[PDB]
Amino acid sequence: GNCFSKPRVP
Amino acid sequence: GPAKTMEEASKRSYQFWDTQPVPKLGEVVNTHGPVEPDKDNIRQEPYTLPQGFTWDALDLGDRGVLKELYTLLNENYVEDDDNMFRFDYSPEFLLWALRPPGWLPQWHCGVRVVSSRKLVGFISAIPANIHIYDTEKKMVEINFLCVHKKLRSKRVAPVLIREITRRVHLEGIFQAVYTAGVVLPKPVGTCRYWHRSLNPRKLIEVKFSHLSRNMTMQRTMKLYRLPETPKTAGLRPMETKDIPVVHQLLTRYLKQFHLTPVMSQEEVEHWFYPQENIIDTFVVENANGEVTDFLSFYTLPSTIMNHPTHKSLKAAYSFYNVHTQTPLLDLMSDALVLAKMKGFDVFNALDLMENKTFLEKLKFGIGDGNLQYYLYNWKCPSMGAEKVGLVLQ
Ligand SMILES: CC(C)(COP(=O)(O)OP(=O)(O)OC[C@H]1O[C@@H](n2cnc3c(N)ncnc32)[C@H](O)[C@@H]1OP(=O)(O)O)[C@@H](O)C(=O)NCCC(=O)NCCS
Ligand SMILES: *C(=O)CCCCCCCCCCCCC
Ligand SMILES: [Cl-]
Ligand SMILES: [Cl-]
Repeated sequence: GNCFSKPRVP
Repeated sequence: GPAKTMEEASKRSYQFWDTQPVPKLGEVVNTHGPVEPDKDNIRQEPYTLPQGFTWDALDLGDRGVLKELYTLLNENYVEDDDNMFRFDYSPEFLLWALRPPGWLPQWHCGVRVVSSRKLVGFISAIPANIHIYDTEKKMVEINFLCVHKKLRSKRVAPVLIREITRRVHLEGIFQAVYTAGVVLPKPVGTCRYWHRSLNPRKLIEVKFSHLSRNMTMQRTMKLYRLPETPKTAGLRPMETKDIPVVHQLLTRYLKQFHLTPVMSQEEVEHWFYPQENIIDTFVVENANGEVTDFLSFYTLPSTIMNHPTHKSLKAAYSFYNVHTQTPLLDLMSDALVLAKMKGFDVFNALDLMENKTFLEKLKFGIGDGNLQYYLYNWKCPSMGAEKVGLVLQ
């Protein structure tokens, strides 16, 4: 299935 | 269990996947073709579930059954890495993803508790013709693999996989394509999600993104501000009359990639004809009346897990974007403006196809989740993200 991503944090 | 990086995936064994017709991790492949032959005898009986559970094919035309599947996924499907957001596929979206041309009811494969009939597991197949390097193969796309949080780590997922495999074999199909956020034997390509803030105030407030600590909130909103209307001449929503040229544009544009769908005109209508809150497609009709480009994105909101009654995170996902006369940079800039206008909070795109040419320029930030692509029973060389030309839901 699809995957949930969110902005990488430094 | 789940490994998220190929480094950590190398340091483990796959009790189930080692038994399957896929290449081994770290096996470098230079051939092209099936791992095992087409089967001329297929197991007629369903695989055995743990005591107390039973198979059920889900008829999604039954409103009550569709709601049961919506609820299973809304409560138990994919979460972000920090368990802060969970996909909230709508029932109408699920109909779009699960009843394309050629869908079969037996390929909506549910697991229910015997005594209560509660839906506690699911996996699905839909048919797709897939171009992989120099071969076109009838395959299925596998999606929505889901086991209830209360049923986890009980080895139910291998049974779901074997059962949908059996049910696809019965129809004479022996290859599949699928994606996953985890690393398994063996990715044919590895893609990365990127994210373009559209409503940064809300994204920061729900902790989807973070203020750079050297930037004020005021400055962040100016950074991400977009025009109120698109700039490309002749942009308009796709209409029924555009179905053939959209099919023509897509087919010719996808030739340059190594893993792509091969869509009939009826499939193009299904996947691109606009449906509010599901799929948006805009075409560029120029001064001669000719449609030369199109952009598309689908709607996939997410529950905010720590605040459940609050409004979901509204995300648009880049779908297929075809350019022949409008520069792709301009097309995608207009995609952002349209997503903003339609109320989306963030615009997501993978680094596949030509997307790396615009991601950084249009202020996408890199995400924390990889999307691995896989083929079942088809051993071929892996490819870089920019040769992947297939987007699933
Ligand atoms: C993914 C999910 C169905 C796995 O069920 P589980 O109870 O956690 O794992 P199980 O004990 O049933 O089976 C583990 C086997 O399934 C494999 N597996 C785990 N996740 C997988 C996935 N997304 N896709 C394919 N195989 C997977 C594991 O590698 C393991 O096989 P192995 O022995 O070769 O390593 C379940 O965790 C779930 O519903 N998660 C939320 C939704 C989700 O992520 N769906 C898949 C999106 S790609
Ligand atoms: C996302 O939900 C994908 C989960 C994929 C599970 C593995 C599927 C393996 C292929 C099964 C069908 C084989 C048909 C010949
Ligand atoms: Cl159905
Ligand atoms: Cl390889």
